[PDB]
Amino acid sequence: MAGLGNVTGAVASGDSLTLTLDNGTSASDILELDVLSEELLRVDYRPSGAAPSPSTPMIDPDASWDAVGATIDTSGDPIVVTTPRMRIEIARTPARMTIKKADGTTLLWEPASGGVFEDGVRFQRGSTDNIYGIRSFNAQEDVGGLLRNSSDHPAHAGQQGDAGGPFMWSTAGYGVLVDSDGGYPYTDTTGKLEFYYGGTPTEGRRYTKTNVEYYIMVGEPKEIMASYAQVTGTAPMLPKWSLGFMNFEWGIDQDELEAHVDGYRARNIPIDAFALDYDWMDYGEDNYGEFRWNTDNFPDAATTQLKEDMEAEGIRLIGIRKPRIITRDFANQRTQQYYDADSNGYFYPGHNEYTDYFIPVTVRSFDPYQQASRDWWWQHSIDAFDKGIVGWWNDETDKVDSGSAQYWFGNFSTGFTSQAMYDGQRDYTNDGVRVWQTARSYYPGAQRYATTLWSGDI
Amino acid sequence: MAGLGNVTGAVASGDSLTLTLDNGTSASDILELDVLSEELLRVDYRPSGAAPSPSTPMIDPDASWDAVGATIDTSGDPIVVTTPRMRIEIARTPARMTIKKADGTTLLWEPASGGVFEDGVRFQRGSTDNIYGIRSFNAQEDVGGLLRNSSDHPAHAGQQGDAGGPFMWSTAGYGVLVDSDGGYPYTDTTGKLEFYYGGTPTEGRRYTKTNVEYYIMVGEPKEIMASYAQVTGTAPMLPKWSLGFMNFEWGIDQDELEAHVDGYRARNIPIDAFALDYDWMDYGEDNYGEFRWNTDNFPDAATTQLKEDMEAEGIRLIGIRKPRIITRDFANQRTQQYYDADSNGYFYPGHNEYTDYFIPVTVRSFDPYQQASRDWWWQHSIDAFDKGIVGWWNDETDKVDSGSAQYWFGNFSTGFTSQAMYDGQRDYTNDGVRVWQTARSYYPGAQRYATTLWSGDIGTQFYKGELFNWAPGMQEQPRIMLSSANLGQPKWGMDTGGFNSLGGASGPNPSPELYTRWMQFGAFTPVFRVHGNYNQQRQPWLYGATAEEASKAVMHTRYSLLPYMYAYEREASETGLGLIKPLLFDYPNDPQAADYTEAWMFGDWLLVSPVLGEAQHSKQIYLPAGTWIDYHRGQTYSGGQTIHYPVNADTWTDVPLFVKQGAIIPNQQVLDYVDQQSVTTVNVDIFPSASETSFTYYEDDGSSYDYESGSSFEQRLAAQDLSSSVRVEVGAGSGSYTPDVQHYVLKIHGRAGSAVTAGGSALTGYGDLQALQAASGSGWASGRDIYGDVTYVKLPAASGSATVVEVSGSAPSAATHAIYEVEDASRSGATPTTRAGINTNHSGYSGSGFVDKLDVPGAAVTVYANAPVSGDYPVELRYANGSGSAKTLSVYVNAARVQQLSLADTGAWSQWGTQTTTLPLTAGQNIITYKYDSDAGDTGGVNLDYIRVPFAPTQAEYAAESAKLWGGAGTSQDHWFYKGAAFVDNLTGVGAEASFDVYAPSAGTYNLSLRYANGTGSTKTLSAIVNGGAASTVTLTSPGMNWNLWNEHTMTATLTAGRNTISFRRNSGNSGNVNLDRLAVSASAITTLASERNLLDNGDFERDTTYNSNWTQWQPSGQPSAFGIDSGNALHPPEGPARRNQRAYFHSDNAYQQSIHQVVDVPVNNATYRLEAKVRMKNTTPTTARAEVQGHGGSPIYANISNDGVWKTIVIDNINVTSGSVDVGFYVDSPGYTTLHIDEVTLTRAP
Ligand SMILES: [Ca+2]
Ligand SMILES: [Ca+2]
Ligand SMILES: [Ca+2]
Ligand SMILES: [Mg+2]
Ligand SMILES: [Mg+2]
Ligand SMILES: [Mg+2]
Ligand SMILES: [Mg+2]
Ligand SMILES: [Mg+2]
Ligand SMILES: [Mg+2]
Ligand SMILES: [Mg+2]
Ligand SMILES: [Mg+2]
Ligand SMILES: [Mg+2]
Ligand SMILES: [Mg+2]
Ligand SMILES: [Mg+2]
Ligand SMILES: [Mg+2]
Ligand SMILES: [Mg+2]
Ligand code: NI
Ligand code: NI
Repeated sequence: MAGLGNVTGAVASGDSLTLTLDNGTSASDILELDVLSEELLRVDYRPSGAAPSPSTPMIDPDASWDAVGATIDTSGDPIVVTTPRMRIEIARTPARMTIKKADGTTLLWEPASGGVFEDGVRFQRGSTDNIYGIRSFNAQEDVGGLLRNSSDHPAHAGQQGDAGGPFMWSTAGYGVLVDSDGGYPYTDTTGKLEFYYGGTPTEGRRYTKTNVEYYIMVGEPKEIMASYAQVTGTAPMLPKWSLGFMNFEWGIDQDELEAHVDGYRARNIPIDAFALDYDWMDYGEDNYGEFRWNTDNFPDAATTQLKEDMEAEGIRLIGIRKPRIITRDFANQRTQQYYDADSNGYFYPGHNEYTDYFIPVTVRSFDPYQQASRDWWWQHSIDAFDKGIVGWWNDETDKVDSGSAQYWFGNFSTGFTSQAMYDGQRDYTNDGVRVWQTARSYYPGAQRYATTLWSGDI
Repeated sequence: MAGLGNVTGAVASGDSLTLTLDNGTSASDILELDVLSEELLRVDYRPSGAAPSPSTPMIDPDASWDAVGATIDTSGDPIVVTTPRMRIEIARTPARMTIKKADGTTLLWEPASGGVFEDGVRFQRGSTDNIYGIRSFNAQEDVGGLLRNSSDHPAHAGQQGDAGGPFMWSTAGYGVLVDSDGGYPYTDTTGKLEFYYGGTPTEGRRYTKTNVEYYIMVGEPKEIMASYAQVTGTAPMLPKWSLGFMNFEWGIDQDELEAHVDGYRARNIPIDAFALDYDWMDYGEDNYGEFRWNTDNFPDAATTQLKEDMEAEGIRLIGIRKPRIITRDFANQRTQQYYDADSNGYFYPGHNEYTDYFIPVTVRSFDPYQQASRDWWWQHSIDAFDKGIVGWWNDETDKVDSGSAQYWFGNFSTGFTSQAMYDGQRDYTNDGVRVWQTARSYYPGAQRYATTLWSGDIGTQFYKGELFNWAPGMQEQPRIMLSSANLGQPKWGMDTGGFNSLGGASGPNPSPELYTRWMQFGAFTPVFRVHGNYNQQRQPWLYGATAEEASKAVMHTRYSLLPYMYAYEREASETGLGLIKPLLFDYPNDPQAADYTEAWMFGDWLLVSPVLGEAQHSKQIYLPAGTWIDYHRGQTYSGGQTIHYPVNADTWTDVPLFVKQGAIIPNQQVLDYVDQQSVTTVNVDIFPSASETSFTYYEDDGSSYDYESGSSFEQRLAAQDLSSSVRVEVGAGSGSYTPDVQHYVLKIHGRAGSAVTAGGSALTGYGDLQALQAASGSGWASGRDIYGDVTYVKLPAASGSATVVEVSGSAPSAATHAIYEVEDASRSGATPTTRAGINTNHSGYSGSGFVDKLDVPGAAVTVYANAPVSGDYPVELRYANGSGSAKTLSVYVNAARVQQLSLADTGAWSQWGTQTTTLPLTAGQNIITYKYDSDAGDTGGVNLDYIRVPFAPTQAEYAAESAKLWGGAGTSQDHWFYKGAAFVDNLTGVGAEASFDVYAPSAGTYNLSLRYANGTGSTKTLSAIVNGGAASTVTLTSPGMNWNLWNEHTMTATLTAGRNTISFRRNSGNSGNVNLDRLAVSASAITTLASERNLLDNGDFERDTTYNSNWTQWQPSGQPSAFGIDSGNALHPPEGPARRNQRAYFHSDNAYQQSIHQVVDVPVNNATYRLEAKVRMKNTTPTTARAEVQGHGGSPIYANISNDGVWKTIVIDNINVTSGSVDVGFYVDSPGYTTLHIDEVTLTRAP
């Protein structure tokens, strides 16, 4: 894609420079440069001078900087912007930016083939520079290093511990940050440093930008990171207790919590917090159960008592939250939280309701191949039979499929499961009550034990 | 591949033909043909005439046929078998069968290239014949047709509605059925009709067949199907009601069932049955709930009433069954059905426990992007916040993964979810309560709303692929952390211990080793947390005493650093930079920092490199430019190099941690939690460099956003090492918050001054740190610590003006011991109110007090004491005992019970005595605990004032396995009687070497003793090279052909002050081929080390169980062994070892006898020995359970093991050996379900 055309106008004003570029039409492109600090430049490319789109939530909406008093020299070619820490040259014909340290060392530049354009930014830099940022690695991926010297991974929040963003920087002394909702950073060892908006990414895109808003940082890594935090925001201070040890736990009630806290305190093992999983809340219930303390697990959470007794033992409580609501309770009724969310439009766009599980049970497959096993299986079924179960719906005699658990039953499993009930029932009733069963697999011989076949979860 | 050979014999008999086939050998192949009916032939091929295997359950075991009266003509070629319906021809040379209709029409034949063979059957037939059978289609598959003319799908039962089998037939008039457990039918349109047993199928194979049994059917489709049913069985008649309509239903109770039936009957819509899903049974409950009627859903199923009433309405009931049992009740206890199934072996082979769910819920994602939605979300959160949820664990803000639901949240979802709680909480509390949150993704901007990042559902393993490949482990985590820091999110944490295992939540916890190393690592990361899977536990005491004590120790280090760490929390609010950073932040131009992740910076002044390797004996640590000081061991290293760093794999006590030149490190007394009390003295450890460095100390309320409007306190601390002095500036206080800190105690390392000034005034000098601390007003003192010379300076904090302190001169301390006042140490006990205490109510004590309340079982005090090298340290304990008689306490070092101390009466509670005991300390931090261990026979009941630890050992030790190995030398556990965690072997090629880093207090001649094995039967040699000097020959005799014998080679060496290298190497003239274990070093004659008293091999069961030991075992003939060795981490909750990683166990579900024994020759005969062990026993009380000592010259000695469920120490003292040997052992006689654990077994010379 083509780079910018020639500079037809250059208006300096304080720490800002507004360039007008020829595109062959009556609506010229505008490139706005703003020197935010001595080592931070904001660039805004507006194709055909259109008004800029709103910035994404990457940008700190309250950000402000002191005046810099940069020198802007439009008198010749290139146009030159200077601070005590950096020198920016914009060549006039065509418009191309070169970023230098104040001492003249070239850091990065827009190549003759083209730099900024309507879908992103394109720089060239030293081919041996070490690049960082862009992406991290999630809990389901191969885990690489810190270097990003040959990267085409997209910029995204990701999942399962991942982190990412349109932020690419170098120990060679520069950083680039593009305001964007996802997109496609690209680097290679010929020295390319690029970023493309591209098509709608996997995660979706809810903030579209017609303009291209980006930031160039100059300095050592700590200076680059500080400038990043100026643009996107610093972190508020967390409570001091959050520097302590925390025990997160799923499967826990008030008595167990109290015993855990006593175990730590008795041993003089420091600890400041417990985090509670589903256990803390009435997840699955009506009337905002997923926001409400579970007083079956935590009786003293009926009032402020649990909070205060734990605080008196130096323990703060953290609770798990899921960004979703229960739309049908355990009794299959629509919930109050559903009606409120649906009438106000509070559901995530494109996300429909779905069935999910949350209460685990631990199980293990039995072996119907053994006569003794079959005898035991029948013997424990007699009471249910006497009280009305006269047909045996034998489900899942074929294959387990649960997370990492992917166990096959052997070819005679249906026949033998069927045999357990057939032999047992015939013995028990003295051949007086016909056997009926169904299974969802068949292998030759299984028919001897009075079983039908059904076609599974169609 | 080859077919049958020539017929050499044919024996007709009724409807049976038996053919003998040439195969070149004396054991000829046999082919039996049996005419079962006029249109059904059985063929049994038996390679080499071996007996046939049992038929699979395919075949009807009771099948019977009437006599056929077939004509079998063996007089010619081919041999001919005929019935009215078929004609079977077998050609003689080679044996090939052709099947024809009686009228002569050819149906199928075995081709020349081969028919039947050892692994299946191969036929040829008309290429245009239509083939059927073999397979059907499941509910997850593309659904084809009926034709099987080009089929290579296996024969299997399959899943989800599939059907299949080794049955292939044609409408051209024939069928083939093979008896087989799975297999591979093959057809193609050249006319092939084949079946191969093949390798083990996906579904397994439990019936293996050496013979090939198959059936040939002739006729129209209905005759073929009838013949199939003769062989495999007909179907019994189902109840007539089963021809009716049936309503299956999930989500149903008795009232709803009755309504359904009424609905059908009112409308005259016929129906015969209802089938009930989970609803009918107590699935999930103990006592066979999955076989029991659920009387909450179906009250009238308490009796036969429901059955009878439904029968009266014409309804039969069907119930869902799953071929599995619930192994855990809803209180996480084992179920009765589990015990019955486990003890009888009723589980499916290869199927382990797993996680199921059966109660679904319906959910839908919320949109945090809308202001009104966020307002709503917060409003409904207020009540939980008021009742104690003060931190928000915002899970799954990234992606949904549930069945057909695979939805993504957008990049700003974590930021917006966080904003909801942040804006809401700040508004509701009027900026009065700081927000804390965590999420498992990050995108730029999210940090504005007060959220950390955690690394998701990581694996419980050392690294990706150690145990499983689908999640990373511990070693990957530093790369994730530092990648997050590179994106501007330094507030990062992980699930220390791991979340995921093979088998889900029922899968194993971390091993004690993994848990310990992970805790050490996590303590030097920003957000320090443990987090297991459902119903898993991550409390440190569950992983054994090493994990408990090592975890506790590092946690104390972290909490001591609260004032250091908290300044980085503030720094993140001004620049975004946080508590950790990769080395490349400080060293942007160093190529060796560019991708470095095995170490990182913790604040500005500490470089940490946790031990992350399993069984790791040493580390290669890159130190970048500067001068670095070992935080725990005290030595200095110049920067710009990779150092070899020895670690003690036996203790797990090392966390490699290095102080950066210029460090200024505020620290404080250890609290149980951050605001437990006001801290009025802050220590500031200063390691001055030639250039000025500084650290701005910071306090605020810890709690509100008042800091944003100036309500905080700071003071800039700065230091510089000058030509002949050190200068420290404590700047004027700044800000409006009144801090708790009243005094700083500056600990200025590297100089013990003769004068300390401030503002034209020399400060008052005091005798020691204790006297300085007790003084009000300013002062100084000097001393020695692990780093060397130190000057202490006590000054007021929060003055309105700057103080400049100058330390000049050099007057080093003559102190020989570090003193640890136990009232400043860690006090513990069995419960929060039975911990050891502090008191001042008897006179004569040192420091501010002494420790009392060591008189309830389990009360203890623990001192963390640094040593520069491993070795023997005589440690002095000051105590008072006014009880009137001797009292006992256990002394533990690095979680091992070293001795029971007998502390004599001192005359009164205000009169003090000392007891000195030689302790085996390891280089770096040591955990020294004095404890009332009632379970080891201690009495307790003394008061303790302090301990004194010498700066230098009486003699030092260096492990060979932790030395720098080169040229092929490696570590090993494959011989017996080594010391520590391993030994060094493979000193085989020229250049092979072990190089030790040995420290000396002064230049001079030292004694060395090298422990080595030489089982070659002749003398061998190495060279010794001291500080790169001239090689000297080390001549190493052999005691014989036994690599389980170790000897000492004694020698001397000239050493310089500080670090020396001593290498043992095969130079070209040397023979090599010895094993090295340990180098001992002393200025005096070397005696037995305190770490090497144990005479048993693998007494702690710590050896990798791949390798054997001097332990033997016994059980009764015919009984399976009840004995094993493992970590106890597979259990929920874990039942760990007494120390380190492993413990022996005896266990069986059924009645059993079991013993283990070890025999050792003692070094000194006609002398007294002592056996000690840790034992824990639970569940069923056994008839007998005891330790045994025998073969020593006297009659057997027994010590019984009680059934208490807790670790106890068993002791057999006064073993008077006159045989030269002792046999030590453990024996159990149980009726079933006695579980005994055994650990830490020692046999030692008794004083
Ligand atoms: Ca004391
Ligand atoms: Ca060793
Ligand atoms: Ca052990
Ligand atoms: Mg400005
Ligand atoms: Mg566009
Ligand atoms: Mg729990
Ligand atoms: Mg309590
Ligand atoms: Mg409730
Ligand atoms: Mg017959
Ligand atoms: Mg055809
Ligand atoms: Mg075979
Ligand atoms: Mg229903
Ligand atoms: Mg009725
Ligand atoms: Mg019940
Ligand atoms: Mg008392
Ligand atoms: Mg030991
Ligand atoms: Ni990613
Ligand atoms: Ni199939």
